[PDB]
Amino acid sequence: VQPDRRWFGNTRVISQDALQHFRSALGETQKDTYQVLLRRNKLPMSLLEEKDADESPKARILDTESYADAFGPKAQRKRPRLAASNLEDLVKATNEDITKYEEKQVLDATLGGNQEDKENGWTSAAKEAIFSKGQSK
Amino acid sequence: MKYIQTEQQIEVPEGVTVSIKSRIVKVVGPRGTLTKNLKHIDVTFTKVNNQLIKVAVHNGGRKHVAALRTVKSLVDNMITGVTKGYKYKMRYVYAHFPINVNIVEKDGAKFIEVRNFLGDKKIRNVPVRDGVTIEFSTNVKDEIVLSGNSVEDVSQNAADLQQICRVRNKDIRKFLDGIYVSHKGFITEDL
Amino acid sequence: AHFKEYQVIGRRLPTESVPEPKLFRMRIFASNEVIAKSRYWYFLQKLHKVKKASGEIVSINQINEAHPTKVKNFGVWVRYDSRSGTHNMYKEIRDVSRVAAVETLYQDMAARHRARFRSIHILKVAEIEKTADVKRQYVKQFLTKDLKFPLPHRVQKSTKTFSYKRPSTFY
Amino acid sequence: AHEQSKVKDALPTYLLDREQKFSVPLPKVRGISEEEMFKVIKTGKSRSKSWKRMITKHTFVGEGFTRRPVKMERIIRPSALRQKKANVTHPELGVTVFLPILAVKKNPQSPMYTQLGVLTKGTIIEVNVSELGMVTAGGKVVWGKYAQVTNEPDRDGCVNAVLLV
Amino acid sequence: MPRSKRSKLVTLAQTDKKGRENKERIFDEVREALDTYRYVWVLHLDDVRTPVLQEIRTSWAGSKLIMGKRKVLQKALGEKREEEYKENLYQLSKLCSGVTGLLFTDEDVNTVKEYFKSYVRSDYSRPNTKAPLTFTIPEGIVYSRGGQIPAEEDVPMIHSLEPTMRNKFEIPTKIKAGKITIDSPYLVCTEGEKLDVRQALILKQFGIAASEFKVKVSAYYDNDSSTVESTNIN
Amino acid sequence: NFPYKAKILEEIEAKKMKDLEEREL
RNA sequence: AAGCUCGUAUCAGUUUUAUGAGGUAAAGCGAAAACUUUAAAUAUGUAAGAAGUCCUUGUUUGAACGUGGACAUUUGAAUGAAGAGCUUUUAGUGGGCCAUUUUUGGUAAGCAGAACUGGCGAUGCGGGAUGAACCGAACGUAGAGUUAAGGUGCCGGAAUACACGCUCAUCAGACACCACAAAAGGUGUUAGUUCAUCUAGACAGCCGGACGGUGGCCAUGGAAGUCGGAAUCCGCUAAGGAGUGUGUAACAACUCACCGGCCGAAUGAACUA
RNA sequence: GCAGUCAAGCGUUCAUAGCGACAUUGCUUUUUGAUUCUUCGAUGUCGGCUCUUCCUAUCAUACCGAAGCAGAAUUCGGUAAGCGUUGGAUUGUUCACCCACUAAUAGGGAGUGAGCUGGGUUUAGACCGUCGUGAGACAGGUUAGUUUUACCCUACUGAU
Repeated sequence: VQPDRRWFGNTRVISQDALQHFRSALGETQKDTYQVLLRRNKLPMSLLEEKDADESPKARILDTESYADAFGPKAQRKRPRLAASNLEDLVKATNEDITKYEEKQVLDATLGGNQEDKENGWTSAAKEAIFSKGQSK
Repeated sequence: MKYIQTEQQIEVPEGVTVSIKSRIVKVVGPRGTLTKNLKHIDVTFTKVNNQLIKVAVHNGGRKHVAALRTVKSLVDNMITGVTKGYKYKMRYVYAHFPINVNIVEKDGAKFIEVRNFLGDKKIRNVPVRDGVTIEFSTNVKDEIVLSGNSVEDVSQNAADLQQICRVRNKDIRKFLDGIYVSHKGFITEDL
Repeated sequence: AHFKEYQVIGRRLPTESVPEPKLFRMRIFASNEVIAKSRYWYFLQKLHKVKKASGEIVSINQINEAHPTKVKNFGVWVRYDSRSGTHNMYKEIRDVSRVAAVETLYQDMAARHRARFRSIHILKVAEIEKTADVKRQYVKQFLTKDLKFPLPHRVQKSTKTFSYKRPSTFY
Repeated sequence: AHEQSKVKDALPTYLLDREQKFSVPLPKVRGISEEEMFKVIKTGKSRSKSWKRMITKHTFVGEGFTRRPVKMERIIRPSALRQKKANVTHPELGVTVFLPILAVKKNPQSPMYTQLGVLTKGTIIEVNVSELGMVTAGGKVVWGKYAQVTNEPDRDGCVNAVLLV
Repeated sequence: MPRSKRSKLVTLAQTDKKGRENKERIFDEVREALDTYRYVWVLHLDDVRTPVLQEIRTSWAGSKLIMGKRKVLQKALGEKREEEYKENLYQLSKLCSGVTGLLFTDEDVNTVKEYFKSYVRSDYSRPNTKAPLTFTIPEGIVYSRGGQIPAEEDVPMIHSLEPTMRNKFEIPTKIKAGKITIDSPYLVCTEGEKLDVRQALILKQFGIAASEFKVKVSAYYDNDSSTVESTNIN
Repeated sequence: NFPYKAKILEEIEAKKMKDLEEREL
């Protein structure tokens, strides 16, 4: 590989106006099903994307408390986070979560058989291999 | 470094006299007589003055010289056994099923019988060796005592007794039942 | 062979405007006079720049032991160019002559180091005059007073094939 | 550490209390024969026609590919050996990133294997760099750096590379 | 041994061995004291508690008390007739036996011969030394002091020390719930009898200081007079 | 580990005492 | 081979002498390693007398070519030996394997293409249990003697020789070796090397001390040296960590690290073989 | 694997000429068990009935050891090859899968191309596709298609 001033140098590059031009066109375009794509244009896409969510990811608890301190013999965790406000709000926050559970059993009864066959003490039959076909590698 | 000659001293109290032809060894004294064969061991025995006997290795390597020291120890034990005697106390703790220990003699053969260990129908039998005597202690609970002139006989017999009552497939921490050597000492004493 | 100690002097060559160079004496241990001369040149090249063609032996002479009746304690210094980098060694040998001590050394060194005559280089043999300069333990063993010991289980050298006695190792 | 404990760059506030010639770095790589790399594929009921060749070494193919008809094809680059993204690293900094490949520009051992796009060891490739965030003086911001591949991606599936900085 | 040896028990504590440089410091001190302070004593104290020694040493700040090795202090005073710092000074050093215990001062004799006669403190009985006491342990549940109190004061013993009681202190025990029990009353000791090593440790364990410590001293030296005196006090 | 060590320093000193002087004068 | 046109003091897989070259650097000192002179074989080339030397002075003072004269064998280093080239010509053969030594390019690891010298092919025989290339070895037929390499418990000719050491392998080793699995793991044994400690008593044991500010600060249901986080200081000392571990819900008690008494002389640690 | 980081050591002697073990950081795609329906060119033959034996790198049975091992059941490890290791469905293919029994359905070697076969060797017939101006051949695909020993020596099994 013959040494050269080419390489180390930057090949492609993009204009800071042209990013501002291309970021808008995500907002504009508009697909049309009678149209169809032949070529794409080489574009640095990771810059142009990232659009505005309104929610954020969850916080990283592992950094603050490891695991060994979260539970163990080592275990530096006397009180819960965040924990409840008041014992009115706790007892409010139980009684709906009881009835929400009591719902799901009455629902998943009517979805069902599967347990009652196990109590009766018998299994459902083998699914036939033809119903695969196909599928297959 | 191959030492040219090395020696030990065996000291004899007045109660006992000890007699050696070849490497056969006899000790005689008040409690009784013990005999031991050391022909394998390959050392020289010399008498200087009744109260002291010297054993030596000539031109011995390191392994050989190690054996020389144990010979002193083996001969001393016979001397302590013949005058002082050896006494072993065993105690047999049980949670829920009382362990019944009796001596029964079958055809003169003298056996220790353990019954109902951890609620087992099986009877375990251990034979008492020659020159060891088994008694159960007055004014103590759960004590069995093994006493005889020979150290190896008493100790080996006591170890057999505990191994016979080993627990199997139950966690040691939860189940504490068995027989153990509470104390090792001399018959005599008071010392 | 069985060894012989040798004085070896050798003086370089004379050249124009260099009359009488210094002479250089060594005490070589070797089998014969031929090997002692070849030994002498091998030592001399390490110490300074010389060769066999550039110089000459003056006077090879044997050195016999002064008192080969009397039992002496020797203490030989050795080094040897192996394996790996070189290192020194000090063994003490109890022997009657110097040449016998160096014989018993080379057999001891050939066992323990897998190393030849050409490898090993003797620095200096020294008689030890007074005892309790003897630092080693196995030589200090035999210097104790009124020394007695038995023969070491006496093995019997068998002359015959068949023997009628049932041989007693005696003792 | 007992013996050590017995005896006795600069960043801002918001960055501390944290943690993390023109020689190419591989000139002269081992030469590859043309008979290795190109496995022969024979065709017919009597397997008796040869002519098809399969590139066994790894390949960057394109953005835009499509195979060609089986009768017209010859130089087969199979789809398991078609890398899209390489694993580029920086001599400065000390951070790798998994970056998409944009082209293959210089391939040692002949101008064939550039044109098929065969990655090998030694090959120099256009990398999309936008996760690193390099900016030329001029203020333009950069997304095309040449990088040299450091390993033999036959012998393990990952294509590693070093940026030519 | 080339090989097959005892490996020594390595562990990583803070404090390190003193060696020679500390042993010099005492030799330097003792020879510095003798010229300064006028009267010299040598106290046998074969056992002491440290907070007894702190009470002895605080009760006169100016008057010096230097402990250390016998074979330092023999060397510092002088073993032989020739090698010694002052005259007739070996004569005191020959007599000593147990744990010295060496004192310098600039003070009156009739204070000091009174002081260590009048001084006495409570302490443990210790091995090889008869003590005027006797304890049978009460024969249900054992308690921490072990029948030197009304039991409803004292807490029961900690199960963790029952393996020590079984093995080392020998006394036959078993435990019922947490609490340590014996069926029949075990005697430890009797009055006018020499104590075996373990019979002390039982009295230490239950914590019975019922034997008098008092320091004692034979010899006495004076720098200006340059002569030794030996006096019998216990 | 040697008996007669402290000679040989004085031998090397006394041998070098020549090689200091006899080069110069 | 058929030959005959030389059998001349000429030839040589060689050394030495003189001179040339890589100038590696080891001598060596400069005038303040930078010199710039010079030395040992390591290796490749040239040269070392019969038309050979010198005097005289022609051709176009010197230089290259010459005219005419006088000068023989220690005749121009060593050692070897006579077998070199012709003119015609005419049989067979024209790619290949192994190792060694230089050298250029090389990685999973082999190795690749050049140069030379050996060995085999056409070649038996002794040894390596057996074997294209390994150790020895000048093939007519016999006899005697002495050896090579290799061997000497028995098979098997020849010491169950002599001497000094080392090694025990619950399937040692008797070796391909100047490698590979290889770098290390072992409370297996022996010999070394370099530091320490020690009759101001070491190493190992037991016995005694191991304390005061203090239950140091925050932490918390409770943490008193020992669930944790930050510091880790002062005092009295012979010595005693704001504590090495076991242990209590917390303390307690035991332990060590460090002093000390008893005992009495050598011992410890890390490396090399 | 690539690029580093610490450093017990090698490098003739040697800290900082270059190497360098054991540790260790970088992503190969979201930290809340969501799905993640990703199946992406094996250009070479194996697969199965019958029957024997061997290895251990142990799936089950035997005896041990260690785990918050209370039992009960299980996991991990040690010695161990004495003795077992199955029944079926599936070729729009099965280099696999599933469900059922079971103490358990461990992994291999010598296989059983002359003991017998099914795919593939594999020729003559034929059709469809692709390519070729064509004869034809192949990116294919589909269908039809005679090799038949022992009486010899040995081995093995029984018999004089």
